[PDB]
Amino acid sequence: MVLSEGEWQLVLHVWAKVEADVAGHGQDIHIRLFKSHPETLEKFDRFKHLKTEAEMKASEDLKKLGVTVLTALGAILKKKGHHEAELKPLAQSHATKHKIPIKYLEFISEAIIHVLHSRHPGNFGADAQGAMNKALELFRKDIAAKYKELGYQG
Ligand code: HEM
Repeated sequence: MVLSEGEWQLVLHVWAKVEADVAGHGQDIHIRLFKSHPETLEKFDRFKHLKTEAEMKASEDLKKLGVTVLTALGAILKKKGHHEAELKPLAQSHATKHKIPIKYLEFISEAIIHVLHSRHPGNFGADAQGAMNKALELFRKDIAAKYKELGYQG
C-alpha cells in the first residue's frame, strides 16, 4: 500500500502533538494495551507481575520502555514509507527474541488510535484517523513480510 503526501501530513501533524509529551503518551498507550488485552502483558518478563493500573503508572521501567517504543515508531513514521532499514532490527528482535505475533501488533495499533482520539480530538477527526490507521497497517504489513523472511511469520 502507499499513502499520499496528504495522508502523511495528517499523520505527522498529530504525531507532532504526541512528541510534546512522549513519556505520558507511552504510558497511556501501554496501560490501554495491558488493560484491554491482558495476555500481551505476559510477553514482558520484566512487567508480568504488575497487577493494577496504579502499579503500571508507578513503574519507572515501564515509562522508559514506552519512550523507547514511541521513539522507534516515530522514526519509522517520519520516513514516510521508506522504512526498510528501521524495520530490520525491529522485526528480528520481535520475531526471534520476544516472539510477538502480528495479532499483538494489531492490539497496540488499536491502543495508539484510542489514545490519540482521546487526547487530540481536534487533530484526530475521521480523515486523520483513517490516515493513521493506513500508516499502521502499512507498518504491520511490512513487518509481517519481514517475519516470514526471518522464519517466524505469525
Ligand atoms: C508499535 C510497535 C512496537 C514497537 C515500535 C516496539 C519497539 C520495541 C523496541 C525499540 C524495543 C527495544 C529493543 C528491542 O528489543 O527491539 C522493544 C522491546 C520489547 N518489545 Fe516491543 N515494540 C512494539 C510492539 C511490541 C508488542 C506489541 C509487544 C508485546 C505484546 C512487544 C514486546 C517487547 C518486549 C518483550 C521487549 C523487551 C522489553 C524489555 O526490555 O523488557 N513489543 N520493543
